[PDB]
Amino acid sequence: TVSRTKKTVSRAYGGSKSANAVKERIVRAFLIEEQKIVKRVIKEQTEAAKKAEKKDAKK
Amino acid sequence: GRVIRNQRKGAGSIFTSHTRLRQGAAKLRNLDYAERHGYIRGVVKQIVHDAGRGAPLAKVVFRDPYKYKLREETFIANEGLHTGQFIYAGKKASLNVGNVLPLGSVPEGTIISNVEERPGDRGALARASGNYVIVIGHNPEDNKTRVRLPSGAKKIISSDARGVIGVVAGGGRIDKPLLKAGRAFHKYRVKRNSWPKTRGVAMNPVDHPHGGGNHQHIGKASTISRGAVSGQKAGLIAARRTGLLRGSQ
Amino acid sequence: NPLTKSSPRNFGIGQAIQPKRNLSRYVKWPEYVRLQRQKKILSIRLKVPPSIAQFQNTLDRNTAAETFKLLKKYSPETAAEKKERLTKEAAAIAEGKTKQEASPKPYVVKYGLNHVVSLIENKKAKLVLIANDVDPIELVIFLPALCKKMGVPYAIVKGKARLGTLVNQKTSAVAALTEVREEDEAALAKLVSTINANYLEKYEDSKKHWGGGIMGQKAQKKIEKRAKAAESA
Amino acid sequence: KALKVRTSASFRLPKTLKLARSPKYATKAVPHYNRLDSYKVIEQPITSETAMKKVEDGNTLVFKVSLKANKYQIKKAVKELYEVDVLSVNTLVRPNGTKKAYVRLTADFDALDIANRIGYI
RNA sequence: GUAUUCCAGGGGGCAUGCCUGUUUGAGCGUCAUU
RNA sequence: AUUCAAUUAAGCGGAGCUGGAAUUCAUUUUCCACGUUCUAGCAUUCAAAGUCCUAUACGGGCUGAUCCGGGUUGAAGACAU
RNA sequence: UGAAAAUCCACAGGAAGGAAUAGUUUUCAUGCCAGGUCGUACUGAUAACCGCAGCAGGUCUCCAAGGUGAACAGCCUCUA
RNA sequence: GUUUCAAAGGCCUAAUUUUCUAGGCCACCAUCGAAAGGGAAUCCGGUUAAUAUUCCGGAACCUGGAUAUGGAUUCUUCAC
Repeated sequence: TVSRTKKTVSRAYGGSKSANAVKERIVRAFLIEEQKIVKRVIKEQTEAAKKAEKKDAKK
Repeated sequence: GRVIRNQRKGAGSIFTSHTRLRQGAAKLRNLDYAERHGYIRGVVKQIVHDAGRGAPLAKVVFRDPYKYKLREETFIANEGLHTGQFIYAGKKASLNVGNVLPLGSVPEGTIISNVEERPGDRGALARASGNYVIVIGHNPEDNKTRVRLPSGAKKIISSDARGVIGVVAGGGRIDKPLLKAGRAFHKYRVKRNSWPKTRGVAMNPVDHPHGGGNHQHIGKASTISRGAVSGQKAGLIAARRTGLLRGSQ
Repeated sequence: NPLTKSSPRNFGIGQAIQPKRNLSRYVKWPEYVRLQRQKKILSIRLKVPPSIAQFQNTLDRNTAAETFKLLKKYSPETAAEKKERLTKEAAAIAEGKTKQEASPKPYVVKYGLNHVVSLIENKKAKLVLIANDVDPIELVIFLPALCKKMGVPYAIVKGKARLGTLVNQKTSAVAALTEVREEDEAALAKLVSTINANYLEKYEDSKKHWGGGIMGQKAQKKIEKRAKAAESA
Repeated sequence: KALKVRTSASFRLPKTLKLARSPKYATKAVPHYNRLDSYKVIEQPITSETAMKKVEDGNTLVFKVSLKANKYQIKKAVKELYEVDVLSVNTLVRPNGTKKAYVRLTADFDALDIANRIGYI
């Protein structure tokens, strides 16, 4: 029977995780998503090129 | 005479385990699809001291493939693990310290612990402090690897059975002497009621076979047969050798 | 088109929660369901004797339909039609006094096991129809051997329920004919000659051969694979 | 043929049409009259020398109450019999094994005037 | 007492095993019909 | 049959795709692989595609997730009990 | 390496629901009604308990002043 | 023996506005066990031959019900 302004602070994860915890996991969540899109860039370029490279072995 | 201490431990009134500060049954994950074929990610969050156990435990968080949920499993920590570390369990999992592999996808001369006797046993062989199982041999016909247990006696185990890589943590526990008797008390205080053991020869002839007589002597041979009965078996049971052994065990 | 976006899920072992599949194969049934399904299998795997094996030789779909078209004629009275007949009886007896010829002579199919066995024993029954799924087989197993000795046409047929439907019953077990009208005698003898080819003529043949000894799917592919590698290497 | 599609690997009891009661004869025959009446709850007015001192000063009249009597029931009983609006009820069980109910009335009704009407004073 | 849901008061009900029937059902255990 | 173990009885056994290829050369002839490994994030109410309609509001069928046998799976076995 | 569960709260998540001639909020300010049942005296010991009894025995706890002195030691006072 | 080789259920919203029917989700499981463990919320002053955090006077607080006034929020909106 207390107001929830006293229970919580106004931020993302609020009254559960600390501010420096939210600091890091935003930086992680962002930076991993940048690395995950490069997994396409490496494979799409190489695996498509592998079909050209493997055909040279037959000729 | 009376029922001897030997005989009356199996009743289980006082002679029972003290499971107050015991964390949980230290076991492996269940089998099937995910770890049969591929592998799964797991994150070690805590490394805990279990009460009355020479082994620091580890609690790893895995996902449920069929639900939006999380199931924690209590692993025995091998010396090398740390909190905030990834673990890889399955057939296709790689060979590192902590990772759980089946015996078939492992080369000869490797080191492991918490090994299953069957597949789906959830652990049995080599769970104590500073112990580890070594893989020797292999077979194509009959999925059955050759394995050496830490006592010395070798054993044939199925190839699909599991084993966590590395030596079990908390090693060199036996090296320090206990000194004062109060240190020994606190060891058995968090296990069973098996300590202050009186010598059977000091007792009366009613309470124990060796007991009785004007001088404290046994009287007859302490080497007792395998084909005996409960009450008689107090001494060396089915002994091949006696006396001081030299070097080779 | 513009604001809409595609999003593939990927169910590659570790990635994503798996979708809803039909797991009808992996359901834990009740104990009574597991009993009746395993009782089917236990009889098939063991070698069944020739006396039990002959009930598998059932009447085919095309021939059977003609038989029950015949036997739905010469069916017994419904409870209302018996009450109709007894009112006619009471009228003629009071004013007339005539039993034995009045309310004609009924032509009707014979049923009941103890009732039918006596007709076969005195060479009276022309056609007989035996059920394939009686609870103890001991009840109905000896009837094929009895009809052989006396030279009576007989035919095993599916559904003890279907024999019950033509006689106002839940289950009948057996159903035989004796008396029949002269108009429908031509069609009856046509069925007997068709029946005797399968059942009565092949009694000495059916007595010899054993049934059973049929393995499950995992056992079949194990034997076929093992036979291929060693012999045809 | 064509099986019922089912996602779960469990098999539970299918809920069925649960039918209600509809008897051919009554078990009781005659419904019983009121077990606890207005007159049966409040039995006697207590006339000890201490109780006279409370009636004058405290504006509170005291009763000997039967066992199996709630403070809801005693509030209803005094309200019905003597036609008075009750403020509060306090109850205790005596050492001899009989319940006693202290009852305080509102400021409108004087406890001394109603006391001389009932019998005692 | 402002009341399908909250509070109190007066009255009537809710155990287990087994039998006979009634109504809903479960199972490619199995039969005929589209 | 009897015995032992595990799960809320999910992915058993065999064929088929695309495989990528295989070298007697593309094959009704076999081997051979299957979507995640710098980081203590995140993953749930079933979406795109085509097909029609509910008259396009809000949503129905077929795919996305292949098909066929309903033996839950693995020991052990005419020994043991 | 020094209990468990009832119980209460917070966050992620976006289900469903809403306006202007009117509508949402009862985790805030005020205001209204109700709160059952049983225990409640006194003793707790050189006299209310157990020990044949008003028996130098035995029986779990809390509060705790001044001076001397290391001191909850011994010896002497105040309140009761 | 107490979760097992059992077909082991009780929690929310409408539909219907006869108050009886429809939506749904979710699922190895009785019940007893502490007046020193856990635990919703009360204090001062007065009064009796003998009772009080329990009666009287004065000032508070919690849980469960009902509910309407003020304030806040709203042209792009669930505050800055």
